[PDB]
Amino acid sequence: SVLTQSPSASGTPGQRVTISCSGSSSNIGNNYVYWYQQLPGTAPKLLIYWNDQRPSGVPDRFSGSKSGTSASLAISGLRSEDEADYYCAAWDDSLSGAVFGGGTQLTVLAPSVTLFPPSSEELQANKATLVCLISDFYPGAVTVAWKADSSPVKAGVETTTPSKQSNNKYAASSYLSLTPEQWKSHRSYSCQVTHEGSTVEKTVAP
Amino acid sequence: GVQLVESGGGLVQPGRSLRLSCAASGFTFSNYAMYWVRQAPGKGLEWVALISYDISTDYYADSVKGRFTISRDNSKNTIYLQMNNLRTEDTALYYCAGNDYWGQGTLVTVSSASTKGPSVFPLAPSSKSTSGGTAALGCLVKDYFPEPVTVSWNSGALTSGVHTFPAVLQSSGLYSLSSVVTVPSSSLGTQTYICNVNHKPSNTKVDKKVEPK
Amino acid sequence: VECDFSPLLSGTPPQVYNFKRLVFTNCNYNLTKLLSLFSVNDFTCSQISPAAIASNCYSSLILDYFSYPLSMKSDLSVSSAGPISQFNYKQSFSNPTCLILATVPHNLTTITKPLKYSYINKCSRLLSDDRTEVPQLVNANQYSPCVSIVPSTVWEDGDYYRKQLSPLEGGGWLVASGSTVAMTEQLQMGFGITVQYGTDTNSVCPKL
Repeated sequence: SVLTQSPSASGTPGQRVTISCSGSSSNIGNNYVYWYQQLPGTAPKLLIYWNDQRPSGVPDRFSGSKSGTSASLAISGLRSEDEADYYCAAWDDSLSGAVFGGGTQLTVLAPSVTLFPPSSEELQANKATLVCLISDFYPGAVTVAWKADSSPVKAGVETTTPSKQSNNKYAASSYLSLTPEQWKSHRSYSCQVTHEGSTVEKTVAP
Repeated sequence: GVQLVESGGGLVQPGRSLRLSCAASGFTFSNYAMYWVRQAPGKGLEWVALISYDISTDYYADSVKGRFTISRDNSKNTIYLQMNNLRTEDTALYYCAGNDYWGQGTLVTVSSASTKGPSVFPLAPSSKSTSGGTAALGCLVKDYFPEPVTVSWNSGALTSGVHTFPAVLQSSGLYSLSSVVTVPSSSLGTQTYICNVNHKPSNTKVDKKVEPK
Repeated sequence: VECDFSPLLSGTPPQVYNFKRLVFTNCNYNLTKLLSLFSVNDFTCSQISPAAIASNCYSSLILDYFSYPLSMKSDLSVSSAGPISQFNYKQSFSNPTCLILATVPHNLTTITKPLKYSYINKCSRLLSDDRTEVPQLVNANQYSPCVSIVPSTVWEDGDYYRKQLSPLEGGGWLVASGSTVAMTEQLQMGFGITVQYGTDTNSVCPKL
């Protein structure tokens, strides 16, 4: 009735990993199993068709296995471009439907900071937004703290999750929501990025 | 080559209906059975419905059974997903893609409740730009519901250095996203950087010139 | 050290559509040592020569082997239609390959002969418009889609095999037909070689 996948998997470049997909008899066993890859921000692409067949273009590094109750996808010579989500698929003849697995997020193992103040246009729209931009950092983990003059700010702070850029480094952005009054009335505002324990700070004033 | 383009996405009130279209090319449409799959924001994949190559046998997931109706026109090479009694759980990217080939989906965001043009303010650089070094500029697209908003640079002529960040949902209930680019500083006074912002769900097209104050 | 060609010599070689694949990395080979055992009738290569392939360092060497009658030599080429290249066996056109057609002498005894040679003469998919048939072609380094419904020995020249496809499989029917060729005096066999090269790992080297 359902296809059970491990939510994540990991490995080093050159390593070999095996992603499992368990099911039942109405889904797996009597019907073939299918394998697909989703890279960040892109549509899914066919990887393995008919249990163990690679369509044109799929590198031989990817291989499928199929048993009675389960199925597997073996990845040899792991590469960083393989960091993506992997899904298995099977048919329920009884439910008359496709069923997807939960997906396996496979992860394959200093930040640059630019700070913008609220624009005069936005001040004319009676809003004040501070924009703190982080790119090209690895590993994908940072901790950010905001300052008004010299005191911390937690109200109105909104921060994104790190995302693997095209260059396999990570990007992240942080916003401080302020009123134009808060913006003008303080001497300055500061953005603080901590990454690998090291700290980079930028400051702006009205 | 096999091309698949999804259409019909947008805002559509819950319990309203929305029909999605799928234009296919590069292969004999009538000869392939077809799929419909959806993905809720940041979620995993979920199957919706199935049509045989000819319209004959058609099957559904219990999540859409009775509400959604799958159809196609083998003389127009087109696929249809007649969604009825839409719900909040139906908010998703809907992909139309006969397995072995896949197209870029189409966003279907709930009703929802009011909205909107985004406001597009500039993120201008600084005079302190590393005299002989890298600088950075961008655009800020604030107060907007729903997704998506698309931001290009110089009508697409500028791609190197561009980071387009995920939109955030403010406490107001509107989204906000920004888009940036790193550029040499010698080229600040001599080149034109324009962001082409687009919010199709409300038809907002803004081309914004970013320059130092 | 030392690449092992022993499994090739033990038992009955499979039919072309069930070719056995031996994968080699990190060893030292003597290729003419192995070919000294057979009477070699044909030896053609692609992007390499019979001389070069016996004396280069590769990152990987793949050896497919199977029983094959000399009479169907011409069917190995992807040129022409040819049931072999379309439905049974197809080498990489990307990587350097070689193909060898050899006879096993009488004095080679550990290799047993099957009843006959078998191959797939047709692998097609009846579309669900149950009129149009779409050939199901074998991919490089892959097996035929029809290998699941065809037995490892074709029963009777002209046998048909069909499978009803579930909607996961796209629906419709998979259709295959098999053909046979009489066994020869001495068994005849085919060997397909594919080699790979790179930057820091070409460990499959000839023994010196």
